[PDB]
Amino acid sequence: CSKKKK
Amino acid sequence: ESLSCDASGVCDGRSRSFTSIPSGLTAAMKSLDLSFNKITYIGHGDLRACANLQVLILKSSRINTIEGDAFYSLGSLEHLDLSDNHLSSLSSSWFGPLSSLKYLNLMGNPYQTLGVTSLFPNLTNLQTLRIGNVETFSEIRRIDFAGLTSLNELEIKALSLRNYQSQSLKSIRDIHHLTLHLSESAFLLEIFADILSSVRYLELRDTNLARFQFSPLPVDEVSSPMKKLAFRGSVLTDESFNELLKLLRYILELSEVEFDDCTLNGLGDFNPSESDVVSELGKVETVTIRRLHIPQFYLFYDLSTVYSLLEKVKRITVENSKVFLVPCSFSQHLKSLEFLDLSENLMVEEYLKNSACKGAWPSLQTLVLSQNHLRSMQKTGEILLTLKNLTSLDISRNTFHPMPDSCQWPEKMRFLNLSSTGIRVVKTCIPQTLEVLDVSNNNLDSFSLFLPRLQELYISRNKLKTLPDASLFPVLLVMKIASNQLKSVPDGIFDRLTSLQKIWLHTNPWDCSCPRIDYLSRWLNKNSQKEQGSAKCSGSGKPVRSIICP
Amino acid sequence: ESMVDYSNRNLTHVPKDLPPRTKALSLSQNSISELRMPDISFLSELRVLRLSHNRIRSLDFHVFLFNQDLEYLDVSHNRLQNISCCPMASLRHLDLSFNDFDVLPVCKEFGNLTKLTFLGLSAAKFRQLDLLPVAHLHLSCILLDLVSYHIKGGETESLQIPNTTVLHLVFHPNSLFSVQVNMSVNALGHLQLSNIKLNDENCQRLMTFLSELTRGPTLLNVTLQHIETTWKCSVKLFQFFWPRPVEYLNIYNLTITERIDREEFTYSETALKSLMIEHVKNQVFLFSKEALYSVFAEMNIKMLSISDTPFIHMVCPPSPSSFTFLNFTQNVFTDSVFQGCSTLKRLQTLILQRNGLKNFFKVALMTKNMSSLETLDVSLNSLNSHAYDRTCAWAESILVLNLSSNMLTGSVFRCLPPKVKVLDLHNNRIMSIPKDVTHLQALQELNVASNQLKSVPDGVFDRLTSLQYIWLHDNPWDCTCPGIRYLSEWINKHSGVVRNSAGSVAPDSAKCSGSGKPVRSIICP
Ligand SMILES: *C[C@@H](COC(=O)CCCCCCCCCCCCCCC)OC(=O)CCCCCCCCCCCCCCC
Ligand SMILES: *[C@@H]1O[C@H](CO)[C@@H](O[C@@H]2O[C@H](CO)[C@@H](O[C@@H]3O[C@H](CO)[C@@H](O)[C@H](O)[C@@H]3O)[C@H](O)[C@H]2NC(C)=O)[C@H](O)[C@H]1NC(C)=O
Ligand SMILES: *[C@@H]1O[C@H](CO)[C@@H](O[C@@H]2O[C@H](CO)[C@@H](O[C@@H]3O[C@H](CO)[C@@H](O)[C@H](O)[C@@H]3O)[C@H](O)[C@H]2NC(C)=O)[C@H](O)[C@H]1NC(C)=O
Ligand SMILES: *[C@@H]1O[C@H](CO)[C@@H](O[C@@H]2O[C@H](CO)[C@@H](O[C@@H]3O[C@H](CO)[C@@H](O)[C@H](O)[C@@H]3O)[C@H](O)[C@H]2NC(C)=O)[C@H](O)[C@H]1NC(C)=O
Ligand SMILES: *[C@@H]1O[C@H](CO)[C@@H](O[C@@H]2O[C@H](CO)[C@@H](O)[C@H](O)[C@H]2NC(C)=O)[C@H](O)[C@H]1NC(C)=O
Ligand SMILES: *[C@@H]1O[C@H](CO)[C@@H](O[C@@H]2O[C@H](CO)[C@@H](O)[C@H](O)[C@H]2NC(C)=O)[C@H](O)[C@H]1NC(C)=O
Ligand SMILES: *[C@H]1O[C@H](CO)[C@@H](O[C@@H]2O[C@H](CO)[C@@H](O)[C@H](O)[C@H]2NC(C)=O)[C@H](O)[C@H]1NC(C)=O
Ligand SMILES: *[C@@H]1O[C@H](CO)[C@@H](O)[C@H](O)[C@H]1NC(C)=O
Ligand SMILES: *[C@@H]1O[C@H](CO)[C@@H](O)[C@H](O)[C@H]1NC(C)=O
Ligand SMILES: *[C@@H]1O[C@H](CO)[C@@H](O)[C@H](O)[C@H]1NC(C)=O
Ligand SMILES: *[C@@H]1O[C@H](CO)[C@@H](O)[C@H](O)[C@H]1NC(C)=O
Ligand SMILES: *[C@@H]1O[C@H](CO)[C@@H](O)[C@H](O)[C@H]1NC(C)=O
Repeated sequence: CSKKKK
Repeated sequence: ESLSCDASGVCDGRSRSFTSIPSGLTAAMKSLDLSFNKITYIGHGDLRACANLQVLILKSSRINTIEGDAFYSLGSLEHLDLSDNHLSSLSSSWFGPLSSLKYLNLMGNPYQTLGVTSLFPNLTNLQTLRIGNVETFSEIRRIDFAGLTSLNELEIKALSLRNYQSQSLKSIRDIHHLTLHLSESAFLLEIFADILSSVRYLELRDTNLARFQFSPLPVDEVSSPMKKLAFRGSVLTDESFNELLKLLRYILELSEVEFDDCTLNGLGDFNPSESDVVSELGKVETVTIRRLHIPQFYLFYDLSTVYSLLEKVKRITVENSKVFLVPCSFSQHLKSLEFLDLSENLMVEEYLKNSACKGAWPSLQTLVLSQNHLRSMQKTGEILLTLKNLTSLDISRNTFHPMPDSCQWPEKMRFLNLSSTGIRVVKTCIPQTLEVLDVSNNNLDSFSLFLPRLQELYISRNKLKTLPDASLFPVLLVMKIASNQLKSVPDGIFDRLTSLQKIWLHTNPWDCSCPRIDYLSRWLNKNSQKEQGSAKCSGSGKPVRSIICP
Repeated sequence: ESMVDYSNRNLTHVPKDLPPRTKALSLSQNSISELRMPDISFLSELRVLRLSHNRIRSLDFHVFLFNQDLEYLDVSHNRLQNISCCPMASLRHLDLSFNDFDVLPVCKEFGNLTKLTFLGLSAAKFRQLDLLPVAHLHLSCILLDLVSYHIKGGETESLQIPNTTVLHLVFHPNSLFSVQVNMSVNALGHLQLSNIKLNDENCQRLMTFLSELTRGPTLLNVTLQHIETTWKCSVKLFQFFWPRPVEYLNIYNLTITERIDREEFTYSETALKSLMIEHVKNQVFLFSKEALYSVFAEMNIKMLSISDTPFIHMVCPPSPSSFTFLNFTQNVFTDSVFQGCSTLKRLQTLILQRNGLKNFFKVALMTKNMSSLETLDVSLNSLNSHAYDRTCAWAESILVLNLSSNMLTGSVFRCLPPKVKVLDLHNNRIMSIPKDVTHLQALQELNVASNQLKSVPDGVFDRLTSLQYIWLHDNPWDCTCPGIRYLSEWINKHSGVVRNSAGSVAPDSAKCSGSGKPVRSIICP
């Protein structure tokens, strides 16, 4: 899965 | 050209190509079925004879015009099915005399509305209404459901709903299960408000929820009966989650959400209002997702925007949705999670090792990883040691490599399902702690395994020539050991099975030779109670509970 | 080959009892410590002596005085430190790798070993000229291990590598790769490195060490084994290779390491014909899958294989690629792989064996714009033709289609590539056969073996005029005369056409559900 954009 | 019938009174005039209601009908007929014909016209006298009819099934014939009083003499009729005909419009007269009617299915007819006079006001016995259609049912007025106070099943198929008058569904006091088909969200908010105090189970079907916007409802603080919410064939976007979750504020008692064959055009980028995340999904204990199609499934996000929302939920199902990892942090946040069903996905020990991290799924008692892509029972059981409260595991339908002598598993694992798992040997991998073992539909030649506590032992559809020793399981309760290769079991085998209370032996090439089939023959009789499935004699077909020998 | 295997026999001396004319002796994995002449004098015919994994400290090559025929000697994995300077001229394979040599034991006399083809060495120090005595032999393998090697006073060590077909280098297996030896090579066919552990801090150390073994005369293959590395460093490793003279690049047992982020890369004109990755362990769980998959998808080589990994997908190339060969065996791919991908029009052979492909009809829509596809192996997946939407859109060009070992039912014949020539459907679940088996008339091979077929509609194999191979075995055929005639008259009129579970002609292969009687035996009047 991927974390957001920070 | 023939109508049949039976003793009870259940006449069957199905696909005999009729152009008229079968002449000569009897007051003996209790259930008439004239489906799939060209009964274009039903006349005044067509159904006067069968006045004792409880069930008239006229589904998908060719009916396009029914005289107003066609049904007047049917006063005992409780099931009426006119679905799938060319009823261009409906008459208030058809249903008036049917004070006994419980079930009335009108879907499938090209009517635009339910006409200008209430159809159902004098049907005090109605429990199941199905109206609407795919391409033409366009209005829903406040008259349409007047005189209805309670219903078990209401099913409005209104995909083409061009207009829904305010407060149509509100007069109905109680609805046990409302199934709505809407193609898009334009009226969902308006209708949802009207059913807040009546519906107990809402099933929403085939809806484009892509651009669904929530906003506070006019309605007053009414405590909602709704306990189940289900989305069948919806298209959803990450935005839709953010709004839909806002609906639960009105249905506080809700305890189950379901998503069926739904498309998520999104990636789990959820941003739930903060009010909602404190609520932790209210009283919703169970969340069920089946066949959720996610176009770019591999790009799916952390799903961490809902880690708090779900701390309270107890049963999660996410089946056949291409799940390939439950992120460790997620797992550690599913504190209260007791049941987890990840069948038919992409879990492999490599991901499972993260998804079951040291602090994962603390309350998990049942794990289901059927039909994933696991290949090593040793690696699997050892990863799962992190699950302290795990008491029942299902790793079935996984094409496993051969199990070894030494494995570790959850020390409380009482249930292991290894069915349909491709194996052909059973070693001491399987833990002694096992009260239930299912090792059926495999390639086992011999089960030779000490498992004291073992109550049940489902081990059917195998290549087992010989039956297992009755010492291997002193407290045994059940043994489903059918569809096997058993010729004949040793006389004096259910001696130490002083506990066996039910058994399976059917579909089996036996050997009913009087000089050898002594024991089996008489034990199957003493306790015909303890047994389902009738043993087939090899070549005779004669039951083994038959003839005994001197 | 006249052999005696005495490994793991806990031995200590060389069994004085052995048959005198023995030719290959293995005493591998024992506790022999010295090898005196009288220990092997008698084995006058000895060609092969394997002594790998023992405890010998010194080795006197005169000891072999009476084994005039000895051509293979393997004294690897001992504790050697001293060695006679003159090895027997009979040698073709001499292995002294993994020992405790201070400096490379190659003396000047090693020049007499004209027949020598395999040389195995180990050392802790290197000087440019150490392998000079063997620089004029037609070597095939130089195995060299730097397990014993530590960095020294910065005064970089050099080492000229003699012309070899293969150069295999093994490093310490439990530390960051830290070799600073300057290694030259002239003629090299295959460089191979084993035990490579990198973070970002020592990434460049490896690229430098490789730089000079990789400077190119002609082309060479490169093989990396047991590389545990950052993703950042892996994208560097690829980029380092792209400009260089490497035709085939192979990676075995790769471990992606600390993080996976978006890395800079451009693929320009390259000598690379083939990347091949097998067995990939991945320790990062959260990352943008684009960042990882695009690094491969945007590659401008002809052949890419990535097998035995946790990968769930492969991205469609952003621009028309030149991939003509794709082999993604044993991953966790899905039927969404390459959906509507119009950028593999050169792709000829695609292999998706051992994955999670569900929907047989989605797998057809995949090849829609694969204008060059001839071979598609989607075997050993989880396919099934029960799809609600059974719309066909096969690539008109498929000739070989392995569908073997899924859960395909019979509707599978409603939808098959127009001009197929080979159709492997064995190990499936077909009883349900349609009347579409003759609207597809060009097959030559056929395998409906190991299924659930009882009978076959009368008049199929008639129009299969081009048929020549057919696997009918392991099927539960109903042999009641009213309808088992057609198949029986058939197997007989075409006895040579029917193959068995092995590959040879066999009309017996087809059997009956009950007797086990060959279907072609049966005579129905
Ligand atoms: C990155 C990986 C990780 O995915 C996972 O962790 C899989 C575990 C699934 C957890 C289910 C939580 C759902 C809670 C529902 C709340 C109800 C709100 C009611 C609104 C009216 O991702 C994957 O591997 C990708 C494949 C499978 C994961 C996708 C399923 C998750 C979707 C949950 C919500 C769907 C409903 C649509 C809302 C608009
Ligand atoms: C794939 O690559 C990994 C390395 O990235 C290999 O694992 C490594 O294997 C070596 C040799 O087995 C291990 O060395 C051992 O170290 C212990 C002490 O730690 C020592 O007592 C042993 O004698 C041995 O030398 C090494 O620790 C290990 N590396 C890691 C990170 O675990 C593995 O061998 C490769 N797998 C395959 C398929 O061959
Ligand atoms: C597509 O890619 C796969 C994966 O690389 C290729 O299969 C691989 O092929 C090699 C050589 O056949 C296999 O090595 C084998 O290892 C066993 C085990 O000791 C050994 O006994 C054999 O002699 C052989 O060397 C390797 O395991 C295998 N990998 C997998 C996962 O199957 C395949 O060849 C490629 N297909 C095509 C058509 O190019
Ligand atoms: C990807 O594949 C689709 C379908 O294979 C391509 O669209 C199709 O293109 C053909 C021309 O090759 C179109 O044919 C049209 O009608 C007749 C055939 O009946 C043809 O002779 C005419 O030249 C005319 O173009 C056809 O409409 C179309 N098939 C569809 C839409 O199902 C598409 O262009 C491909 N995309 C590429 C090449 O990347
Ligand atoms: C153990 O697992 C197997 C396979 O998942 C179960 O058997 C299936 O049960 C379902 C109903 O849940 C049936 O529809 C299928 O026919 C079964 N599959 C086959 C062919 O075996 C089994 O029920 C499980 N056992 C227990 C105790 O839950
Ligand atoms: C480098 O790699 C190629 C490809 O493996 C090797 O070539 C093999 O043998 C023939 C003739 O050389 C090739 O056409 C095949 O493609 C290869 N066989 C396979 C796939 O195993 C070659 O051995 C190596 N040597 C070079 C080119 O320097
Ligand atoms: C397509 O794929 C299958 C593998 O999934 C190949 O089947 C193998 O056949 C060979 C003999 O020809 C055996 O050595 C392997 O063991 C088989 N694999 C198994 C167990 O299914 C098959 O060769 C391919 N089809 C064709 C005809 O090319
Ligand atoms: C029943 O329906 C008719 C009109 O369709 C109406 O005249 C009558 O008053 C209704 N009775 C009830 C239950 O109020
Ligand atoms: C098991 O579950 C209970 C309830 O959540 C929890 O309190 C406990 O810490 C868990 N561990 C065990 C094995 O008792
Ligand atoms: C070198 O090789 C020849 C045979 O090729 C041999 O006769 C001679 O004794 C060898 N010299 C030594 C000392 O090994
Ligand atoms: C090997 O390399 C050297 C150059 O460094 C050269 O003199 C010699 O002729 C080469 N010959 C081979 C292939 O052995
Ligand atoms: C390494 O060695 C070669 C000489 O054999 C030389 O040409 C090259 O410049 C050297 N440079 C380094 C330190 O990489």
